[PDB]
Amino acid sequence: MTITPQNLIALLPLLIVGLTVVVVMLSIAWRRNHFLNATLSVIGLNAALVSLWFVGQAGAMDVTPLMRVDGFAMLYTGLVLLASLATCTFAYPWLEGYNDNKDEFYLLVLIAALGGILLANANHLASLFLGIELISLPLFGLVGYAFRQKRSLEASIKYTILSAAASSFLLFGMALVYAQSGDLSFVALGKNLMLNEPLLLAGFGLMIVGLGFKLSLVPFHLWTPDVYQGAPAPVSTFLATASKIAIFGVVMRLFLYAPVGDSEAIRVVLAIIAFASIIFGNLMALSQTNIKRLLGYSSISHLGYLLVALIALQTGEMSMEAVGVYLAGYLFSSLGAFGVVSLMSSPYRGYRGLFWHRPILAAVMTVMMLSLAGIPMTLGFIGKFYVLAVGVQAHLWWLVGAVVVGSAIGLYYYLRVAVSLYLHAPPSNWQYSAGGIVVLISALLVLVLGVWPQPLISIVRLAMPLM
Amino acid sequence: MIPLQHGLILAAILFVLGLTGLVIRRNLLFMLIGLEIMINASALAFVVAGSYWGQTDGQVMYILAISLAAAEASIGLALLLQLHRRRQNLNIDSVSEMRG
Amino acid sequence: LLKRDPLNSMMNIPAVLSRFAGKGLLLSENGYLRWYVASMSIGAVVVLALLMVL
Amino acid sequence: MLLPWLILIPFIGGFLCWQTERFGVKVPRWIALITMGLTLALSLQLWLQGGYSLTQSAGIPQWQSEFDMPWIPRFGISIHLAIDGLSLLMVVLTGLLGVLAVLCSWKEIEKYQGFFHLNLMWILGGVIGVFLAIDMFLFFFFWEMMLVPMYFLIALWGHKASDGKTRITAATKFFIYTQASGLVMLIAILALVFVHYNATGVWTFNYEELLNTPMSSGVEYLLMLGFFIAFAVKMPVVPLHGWLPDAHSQAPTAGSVDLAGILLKTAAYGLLRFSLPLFPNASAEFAPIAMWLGVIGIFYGAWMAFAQTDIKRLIAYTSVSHMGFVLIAIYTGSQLAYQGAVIQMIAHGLSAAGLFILCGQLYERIHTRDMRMMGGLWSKMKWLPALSLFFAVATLGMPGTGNFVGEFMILFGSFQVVPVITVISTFGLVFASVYSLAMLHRAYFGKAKSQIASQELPGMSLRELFMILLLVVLLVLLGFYPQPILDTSHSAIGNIQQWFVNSV
Ligand SMILES: CCCCCCCCCCCCCCCCCC(=O)OC[C@H](COP(=O)(O)OCCN)OC(=O)CCCCCCCCCCCCCCCCC
Repeated sequence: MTITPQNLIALLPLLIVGLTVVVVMLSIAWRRNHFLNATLSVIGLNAALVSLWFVGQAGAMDVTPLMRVDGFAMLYTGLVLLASLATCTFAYPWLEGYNDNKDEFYLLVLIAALGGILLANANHLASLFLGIELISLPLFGLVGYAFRQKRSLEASIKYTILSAAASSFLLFGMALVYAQSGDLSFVALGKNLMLNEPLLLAGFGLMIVGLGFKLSLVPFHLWTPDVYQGAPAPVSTFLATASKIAIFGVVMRLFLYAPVGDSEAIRVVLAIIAFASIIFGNLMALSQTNIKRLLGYSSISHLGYLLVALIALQTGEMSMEAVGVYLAGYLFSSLGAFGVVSLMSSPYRGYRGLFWHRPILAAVMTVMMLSLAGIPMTLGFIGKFYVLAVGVQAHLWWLVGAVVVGSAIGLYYYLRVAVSLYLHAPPSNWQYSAGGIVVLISALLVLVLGVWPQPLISIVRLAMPLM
Repeated sequence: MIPLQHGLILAAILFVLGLTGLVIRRNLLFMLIGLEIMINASALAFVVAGSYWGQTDGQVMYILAISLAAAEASIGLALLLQLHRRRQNLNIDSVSEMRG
Repeated sequence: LLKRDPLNSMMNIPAVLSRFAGKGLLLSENGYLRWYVASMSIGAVVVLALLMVL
Repeated sequence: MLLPWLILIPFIGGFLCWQTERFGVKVPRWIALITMGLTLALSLQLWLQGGYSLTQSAGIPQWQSEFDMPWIPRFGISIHLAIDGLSLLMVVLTGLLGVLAVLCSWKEIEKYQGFFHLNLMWILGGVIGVFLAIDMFLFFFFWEMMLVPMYFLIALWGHKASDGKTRITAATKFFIYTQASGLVMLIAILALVFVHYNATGVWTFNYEELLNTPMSSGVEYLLMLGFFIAFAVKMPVVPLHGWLPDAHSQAPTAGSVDLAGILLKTAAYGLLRFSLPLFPNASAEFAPIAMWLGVIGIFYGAWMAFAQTDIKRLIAYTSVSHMGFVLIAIYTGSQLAYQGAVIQMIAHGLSAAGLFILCGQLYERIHTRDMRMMGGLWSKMKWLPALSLFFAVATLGMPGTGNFVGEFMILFGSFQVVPVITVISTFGLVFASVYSLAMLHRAYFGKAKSQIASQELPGMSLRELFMILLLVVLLVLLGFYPQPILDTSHSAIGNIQQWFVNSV
């Protein structure tokens, strides 16, 4: 099998992001200009976003032994491209205060977006591993971007060591799986099988360890508040949105296309991990005074909810659209919240009563805090409703009980932050205005698709892969 | 003629020895050395898996594994040089100011 | 005897349980990297054992 | 077709109060009065146009006016509104109490009154939508979207004498209780929808389609249990009642949030509309547990209300006891008990509205709410002690007020069904008289126990006196002539009772 021009037509976002990586590299090497390389990165990401239309006009095809492109890959590519664009938009006013070079940030963001796109298009074990590492390594760079600051260096060292250990775990499980089956494709895991054999189960368990590190799942979740607090706020935005979206998309692709998802033991241990993730992530954010650690535990809880939606994929046919809707709502809410945090942290030097000096940012922050709690008139409620419907349909009662309990605890701390925005405390540049517009459209999209969610349902259901 | 189980057991032994050196050692350089040991052990398991089935996929996965190993070693070495420059010691347990 | 609203405290018991459990779980986030790697290894052993027993 | 507008014009009015706030501080109160007057006018127009007095019972469903619009066609979800006699009565009561809540906060010249009024009519539109909507997802959406402005009003605009931490704690307790109960109600709704899909094969969230759903015993019991847990937190039913006195005490000192927010009990309407017809057999099996919970609620609320040193907390526990009476009324399967329940909810809303307004004005006069710091206040004000005496007389079940009519028809139907629960509830009425006398004697009679009660206090103005006298006249007319109210709700109550007792 060889590469046809239609394959490169379907390969448009990957080629565009690689080309703009090379172009940003050459422009940085020509002259250190922050605005020019920032505009080049935004132009390349938007070019990939509008080349998604030509990818959709092409069709669904298995472009490589590695890649497969369909509506699934299109939707997750669009999500990670939106996350990368918002990361650049929030990063530029933060980078205006950086005394050191400000040009490698957009290069690393573009390379991580390339890794996310390759994770969205992955249909092979090698593609899955390469996409995980291509997400992780620019995140090593971006988390420790302000290495003069102590906490950024702490988070960089912790993330690098822990993610190298998780990559080693995942690669060893991959090697055990390949020793069992003999093919690394996503559709030939256990085709020779008596679906339960200890070597394949152990390999899938080690890949579960690696992916659960990458998805902040209990008990591989201890890095999340530390890395989220230490990293810069646009880096926290990217790590909360794009990494989670891409890794969970490739996790669902692996657990849908493989026959190993029908095994009861993996479903049982995933239910245990989802229960522990929801309860632990919600309970750990009760007494959190810092917004970044609170949002890290929030990410743990929301990935637990996504796990609950993923467990019932083999029984019901509506789990995938539930995960898509929840991930769209979670992306928008995390973008709004971390964008308010980034705009309050910009420019880089080195939230109580926010309404009395910055009222629009307080409005966006309290809307996103309502959205993350699963409260109606917001998109997070639509996602939680989808997760609960999927759990009820396949009769997972422990999981939906955990969802209700965790939603109550999240209600407590999210609404505490929301009222603290309106208590009594004791910029001037169009890039900051662009960030404010981005978080405002995020809040407006959350409210509108909470009131009227049906167009998002139509777009998500039209993103239908090969059943 | 050579059992696959013995090669996988060898790779598992090297992996758990690398993790032992990762956990019990406090200097950051030995954590990076242990990380190199685990990534070489996973690559070794991939080569045994590819040699059992007679395919080049294990060797290609080994190539990707050691490309990742080299890139992560360079990144961790730069981060360790930063830690030694701004702290003047390689104690990894003093990196604990972020808690709770 | 009832002016303290005993049923209100009976239903406020799980709030106290949630607070105690959250404060207990927050002690695991001590900020040490070697503990994080050890906890990852512990979780790997736990999930592998749960996969072997079923 | 007027029902979408009946829900919408509070929301448009609240948006106009927010927008026209820049025109002046004294502008949004007038806008709120105009839009609640219009909402009450359309509710009265539906009352005069529906012809509820000469309506028979054609079986469930039987709606006087309905509206359909597709909302989420993937799940078969529609903005589906329907009005009959019971829904119309609660909508008219909602408009009346919203007008009273807007009039009760007329003396605020604060800087941010526009958002206060916006949240107030958001609450009012949410509770109107709860009464009107029969689609399960839309009913749940109104049920939980009226919750956020309640939280924000209690937390930010609440009792100024208390600290911010106490108001935040009370608001968060109320929100956690009500939204967790909403979530388990959503679990019950989703499981009912999936059972209906497995039986038939069509995505229906409609109330009329879910009635013809075959369920085994045990599953229907759990769905009924989730519905009852939601309607037991929102009633309140003990021990799921701790949010109510905390939310009432840390409510805004004007008293508008109590009238608009909590004094219309959507839980008993939800039991009559949804818990009883959708789960007849499960509710018939649950009737002893619910009725004994009502008994415990009546006596527990009386024992609290005697032992509170705070008057607002006392009235909250009066609400607990009266809704325990209503809970006993719901699970009897009797025409007379259901009609008495409807009369009791309306009369309790009016009487507790009068009590809360008079308590708020008393706090405005004397700057304290502790009942140990006041006494002998009959000779200190002009109108307030006599009107509070009338409303405390009304709340103990006195003839000439609608509370006696509602409670006695409840007890007549209950004694037709179960005698022991009836006699224990009548002794609960004795306890109710006991706490009403205790509140009256510790509030307005005796000698002055402090210096603020030892001086002559200013009298009430014309607007508050007019609204209190309107409440007094309405309670007297309900007590002496409840026949139009009984004839208005005779068809829907008959349909619900026939569906409840004909399927068992
Ligand atoms: C009929 C029973 C069976 C069915 C139940 C269905 C569920 C709905 C009905 C029950 C709801 C119970 C809610 C209980 C908590 C209410 C809120 C509360 O009490 O908050 C207190 C406190 C916040 O107040 P504050 O003083 O500011 O905080 C302390 C400072 N650190 O709060 C905190 O500090 C932390 C609050 C965390 C969130 C609340 C706790 C939720 C735990 C899960 C409960 C699920 C239901 C369990 C079964 C019922 C109870 C036995």
